[PDB]
Amino acid sequence: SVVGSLIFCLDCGDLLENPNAVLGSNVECSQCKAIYPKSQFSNLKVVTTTADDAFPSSLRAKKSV
Amino acid sequence: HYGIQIRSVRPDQTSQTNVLHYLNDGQVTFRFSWRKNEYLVPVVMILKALCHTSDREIFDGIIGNDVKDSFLTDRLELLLRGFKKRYPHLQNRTQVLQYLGDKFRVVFQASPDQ
Amino acid sequence: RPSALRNALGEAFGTKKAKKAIADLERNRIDSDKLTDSAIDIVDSVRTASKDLPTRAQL
Ligand SMILES: [Zn+2]
Repeated sequence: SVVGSLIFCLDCGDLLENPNAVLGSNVECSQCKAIYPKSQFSNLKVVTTTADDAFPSSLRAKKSV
Repeated sequence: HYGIQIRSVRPDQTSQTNVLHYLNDGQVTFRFSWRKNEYLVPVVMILKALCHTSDREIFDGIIGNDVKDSFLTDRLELLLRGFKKRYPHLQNRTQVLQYLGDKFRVVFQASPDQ
Repeated sequence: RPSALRNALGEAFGTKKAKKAIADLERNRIDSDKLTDSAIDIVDSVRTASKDLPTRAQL
């Protein structure tokens, strides 16, 4: 299926053309010629955060009780 | 600065240095020395030159069950989209290998025949 | 084969790529026909400054 903002074909698994950059009702593959999905996919979205390293402060050391 | 250095040896105790640089772009560059000269190869060229495959196998090989870590997920997304956007005309192993044989013909000195 | 070396170059480096690109800006044709006849006139000025070569056969 779709994994985050990454989706591949259910048979060949090749990288596909961006569904938010196509004009038709489907997605054409770069190597084979198959239609997946019917463009009624759950929309392309991710959830990302920071890593608790790039933000230094003495206030952060105050949280080290 | 992030780099995997490795020293690939042969069974005659010779060796060859292979360096992997992380880029700030989304590609991973490869250093290898040859005859007091080096080169720079994008690593997905090497990946699809070893064996014909799909990108899902690359996903299953690198990150595995760590799919919630969206950091490396977006890094691999950069890598795959940049590879198949920069040269989409390469779609098997044979095209890429003959691309390599054209790019690396006049230095390995096997040019009039092979 | 120099163009094949440049084809390996443009993928190969960033320091030898810049070095041989400077060498290609250095390589380019340093003689045209109008420049050829102008330099023929300058070799006539070399005739004017012809500090003559020794005869290298009898001396
Ligand atoms: Zn497909």
